[PDB]
Amino acid sequence: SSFDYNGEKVRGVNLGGWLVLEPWITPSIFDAAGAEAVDEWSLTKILGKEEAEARLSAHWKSFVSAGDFQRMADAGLNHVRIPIGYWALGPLEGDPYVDGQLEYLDKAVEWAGAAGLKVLIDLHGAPGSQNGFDNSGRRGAIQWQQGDTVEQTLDAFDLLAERYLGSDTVAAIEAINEPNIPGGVDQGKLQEYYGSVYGIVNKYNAGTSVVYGDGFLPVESWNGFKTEGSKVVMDTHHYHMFDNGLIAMDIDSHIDAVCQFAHQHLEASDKPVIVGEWTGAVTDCAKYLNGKGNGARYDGSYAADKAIGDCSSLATGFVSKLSDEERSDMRRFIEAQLDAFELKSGWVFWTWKTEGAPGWDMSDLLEAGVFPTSPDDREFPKQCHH
Ligand SMILES: OC[C@H]1O[C@@H](O[C@H]2[C@H](O)[C@@H](O)[C@H](O)O[C@@H]2CO)[C@H](O)[C@@H](O)[C@@H]1O
Ligand SMILES: OC[C@H]1O[C@@H](O)[C@H](O)[C@@H](O)[C@@H]1O
Ligand SMILES: OC[C@H]1O[C@@H](O)[C@H](O)[C@@H](O)[C@@H]1O
Ligand code: NA
Repeated sequence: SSFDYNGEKVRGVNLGGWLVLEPWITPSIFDAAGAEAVDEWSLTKILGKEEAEARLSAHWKSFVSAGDFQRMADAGLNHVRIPIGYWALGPLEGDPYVDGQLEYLDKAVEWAGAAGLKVLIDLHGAPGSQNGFDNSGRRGAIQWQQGDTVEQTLDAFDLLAERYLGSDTVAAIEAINEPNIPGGVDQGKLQEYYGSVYGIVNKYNAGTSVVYGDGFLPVESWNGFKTEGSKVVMDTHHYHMFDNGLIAMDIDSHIDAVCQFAHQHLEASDKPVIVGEWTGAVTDCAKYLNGKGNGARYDGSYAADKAIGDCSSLATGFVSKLSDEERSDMRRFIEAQLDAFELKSGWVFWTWKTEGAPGWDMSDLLEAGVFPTSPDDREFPKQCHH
């Protein structure tokens, strides 16, 4: 009942890199700490607790203001998805992580409310790492579900729910970002964690929707699990640069793949489905996207046999430096995604703000006239239909 996921379209952005730092979103912060600083875990460990609190709190305070939220509303959005790590609820004994993020999430909920936006809180990192990505807090291993990690996840989730779910601004809360089933996360144990998260949400505020990631399975494979109308929302992430088939496509083929995704997957789900992450980029050229120290599929330097093209132009900077045809093709890709993802329950762009990652930065694309500001703001014919 906070938001009608069944009947109204989500139009959102992510605050990636804010309360869970990521090297590609703020490379300057990781590069200032040297070559071993490759994720939030290693960054805080290298700085130590005092200096980590100093540097990360300067970022938490400067990266987001009420003005960000006002600009999001002025762009036609109704949602903001906010990643937070388990360590924001108190680092475990021995973790290098610092806390303090809750003070800033508290401001976001107030600022979102003032701007007329809903907040979707996203538990983006779990003890042991649910995916092995740097964006979980610690790259290189999937240890979530070993030891007491799941109980520790539920302890953190419970504190987070207590603090926030009583606000009607917090319309929805996500169990865990990108639990990596193909990477070894056990689906049966994930479903048990999902059931416990639902129980937590309904202890405090039945009006708040529960959001479940598809775990990289087809989102329609979750049919028959917690099917409850507006109450339970699936979150699928749609990207064209992490797959060696999609990354080889031309712009027309990219647009075809987006419509095919909406028809085969979004329209096949028995629940509301948000595309809770997607972007304007069609390459993996952004500096450190595959991890600090790692290259790109697109130029043959990461997980690849051959270069498709060169990453010099798309690694860094802002879209004003590209050609008119490059900006035009990026907008065609974005409009196709807006229209395809609104066939089902809507969308949440990744991400609001970067240090310059062409096609990834909504605040950049909006100002450049690349990102549409309403469903009627279209420069190209509608590319996907019912
Ligand atoms: O999209 C699934 C795919 O991801 C690979 O990890 C990515 C991760 O998804 C991305 O979010 C992060 O920024 O970079 C890494 C490396 O590209 C993963 O290694 C694959 O096994 C998986 O198929
Ligand atoms: O690496 C690109 C993006 O991929 C998504 O799968 C993750 O949830 C983000 O945290 C990340 O920034
Ligand atoms: O690499 C991740 C991608 O792989 C494809 O199988 C899916 O269609 C996308 O939705 C997903 O983002
Ligand atoms: Na709520």
